Amino acid sequence: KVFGRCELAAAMKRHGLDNYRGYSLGNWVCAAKFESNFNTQATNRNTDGSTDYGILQINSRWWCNDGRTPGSRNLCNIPCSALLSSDITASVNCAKKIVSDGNGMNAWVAWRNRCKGTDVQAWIRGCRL
Repeated sequence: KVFGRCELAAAMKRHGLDNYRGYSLGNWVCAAKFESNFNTQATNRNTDGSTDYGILQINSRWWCNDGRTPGSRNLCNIPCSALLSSDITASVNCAKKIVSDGNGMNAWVAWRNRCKGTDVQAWIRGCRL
């Protein structure tokens, strides 16, 4: 599924991401925008054996298990295929874990480079929330 901007904001808000660990909703929408372009089926297969999965491009070394990545920790305790669903619940819960483990949103390279220090509120502006 390729989400719309306001549709993803609403779904992320229903999941409690607005101000989760001090990160406003716009930060989360912005991260998904430049990680996956709102595409729940996005994958990025890396040369190190790992793969980035889903709308927030969560990496398979630490966070999810795909059975083909060295050093697998599966800290979200899910198969990576769960991050490729049309519903974002599994990705949201794992993203919460990533931030909950003390990383912050800097863990997403797209957020650090394209959302950090920008008007992230623009990504939810005008939406029915």
